[PDB]
Amino acid sequence: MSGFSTEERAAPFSLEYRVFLKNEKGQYISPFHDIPIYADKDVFHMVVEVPRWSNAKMEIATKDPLNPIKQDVKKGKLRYVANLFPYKGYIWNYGAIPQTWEDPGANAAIAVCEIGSKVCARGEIIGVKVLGILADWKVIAINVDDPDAANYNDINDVKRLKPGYLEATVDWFRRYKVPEFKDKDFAIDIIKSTHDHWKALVTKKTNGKGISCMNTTLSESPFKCDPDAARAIVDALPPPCESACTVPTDVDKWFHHQ
Repeated sequence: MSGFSTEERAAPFSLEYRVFLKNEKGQYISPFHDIPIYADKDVFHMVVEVPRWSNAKMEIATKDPLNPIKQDVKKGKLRYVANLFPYKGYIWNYGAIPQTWEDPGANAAIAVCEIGSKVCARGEIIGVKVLGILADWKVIAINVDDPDAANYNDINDVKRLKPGYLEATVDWFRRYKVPEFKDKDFAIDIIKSTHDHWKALVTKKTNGKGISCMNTTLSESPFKCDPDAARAIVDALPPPCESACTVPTDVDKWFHHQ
């Protein structure tokens, strides 16, 4: 049902690896700017950057042309989040709501923790029902196609039907760099504000702070570029490669809290 797909260049977990998005006509688009914020009435789009229980720290490249998903790097080394006991990797499908900007502000699209049972793929586009927000801002949402989605309509339903998950969400974000929740309407207000900031970004009303705003579908954006011309950004990179690189065994360490 998603009218989107990915084009993966170079092997996963290499320095060259990039994940580009494509619309239903096979045109390369930016997941940051070209995917509409809404998938349908009361349903937001979510770009999945990291599947639940994975470790590779991948995210929309805010400064690169067409903003592909790529892995974070510090000091020439590819980055992976730690396993914080008792968790394995990211405890939720994690990603961003497109066409939002936390104007500096984290200088990126607003982040979403998506709590449903399906493990989504990197670069998968889904629809989510917003349930709340943790304060930078972490939206709490559920895949609208979850078999149980109708039971979740505000933040207290998470407490009711997924006990412990909110406390673990806070615990994870708290311990994360060591090597409270507002409700649906509040969350939607915050999201709509970040969408307005994004509008100012892509119409060049405000300084972009190095964000790459090139897009291929926004007719009212001066950054819109010709789709065929923009295909060269992807075609110039190494071709898709099926064999992923090995993850360093170091990544499997559990970190315990004293």
